[PDB]
Amino acid sequence: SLALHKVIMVGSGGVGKSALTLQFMYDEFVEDYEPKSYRKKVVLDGEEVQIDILDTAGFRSGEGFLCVFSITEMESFAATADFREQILRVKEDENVPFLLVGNKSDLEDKRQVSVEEAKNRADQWNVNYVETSAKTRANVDKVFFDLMREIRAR
Ligand SMILES: Nc1nc2c(ncn2[C@@H]2O[C@H](COP(=O)(O)OP(=O)(O)NP(=O)(O)O)[C@@H](O)[C@H]2O)c(=O)[nH]1
Ligand SMILES: [Mg+2]
Ligand SMILES: [Mg+2]
Repeated sequence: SLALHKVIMVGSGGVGKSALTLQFMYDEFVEDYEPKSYRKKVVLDGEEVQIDILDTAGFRSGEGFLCVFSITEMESFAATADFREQILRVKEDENVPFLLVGNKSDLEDKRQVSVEEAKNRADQWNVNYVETSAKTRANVDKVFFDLMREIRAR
């Protein structure tokens, strides 16, 4: 019986929740692909564990949350506040494993949310901010592993 870390993908429509999930799961990225709980056995810091990712459309059983927004849409960034508030209430826990993810970092020329703005919010919530790209793979494994580490340590 291996540890099972339950991760939940949250965020506005189109931010890349599915793309991130599929890149992490199968190392595949197909632009314009609109997809089905995904499971995968991985080694976290020397320990084989199982990660379970719930990729919902833009929640109580979840142990950790990846709060995703697109750096190219400030609207999706603004929306993270509601998602944040909703998670804490439903989960009743204020220190729930949470990570703010700014996806689509490869679309820098279309950025609407600066790194400093996102970081400010992350610091305000006492969580980390990581920018990812399902397309270039940049930091995708990092956000899932980092979140599992959060879950691992309560
Ligand atoms: N260039 C680029 N495109 C991305 C990235 N992540 C996702 N996309 C693209 O953005 C679009 C929406 O991604 P998708 O994963 O479907 O978003 P979602 O958050 O899962 N949408 P929904 O909430 O409706 O389920 C797709 O055409 C996808 O290829 C990224 O990092 N870079
Ligand atoms: Mg999706
Ligand atoms: Mg960059």
